[PDB]
Amino acid sequence: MNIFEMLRIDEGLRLKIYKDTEGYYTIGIGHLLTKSPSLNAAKSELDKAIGRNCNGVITKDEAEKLFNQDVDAAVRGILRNAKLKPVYDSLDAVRRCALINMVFQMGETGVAGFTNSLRMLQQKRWDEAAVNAAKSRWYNQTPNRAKRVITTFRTGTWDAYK
Ligand SMILES: [Cl-]
Ligand SMILES: [Cl-]
Repeated sequence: MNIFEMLRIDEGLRLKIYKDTEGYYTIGIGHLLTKSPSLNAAKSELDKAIGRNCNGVITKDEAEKLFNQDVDAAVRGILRNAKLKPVYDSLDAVRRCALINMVFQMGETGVAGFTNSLRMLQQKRWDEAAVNAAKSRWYNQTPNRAKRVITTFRTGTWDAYK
């Protein structure tokens, strides 16, 4: 298991524009296109992302390209954020993947708001971190996914994805 496979499991793969859990236009492997309720807008942003007139549909290849860009961007975002970096560098490989997942889902800012859990993770207080993180809108809104990521932080293993 790696970051790609993990996110591919949590986000799925859809070749046509669809709405995510929050109702936002998305495509591919969890690639948010726009928060706007306008489908046209979504179509616009998609073409601009791909570089061609897609008419709301892309190929697998194209979905994977977006995914590579998105993961790269997520990691780079972590390293550039003064609140996230230290945490990330303190972790082992597996747990780092859990942190990337959260950032991919919620954005850096969103993750950066988990102050207390981040501190706990930095202190390697696994269980405490797991219980604090569950007290969130994130956990209540997408609990199965959140449970998988939380378990990952908790154990440092991929058991939740097997
Ligand atoms: Cl809560
Ligand atoms: Cl979920």
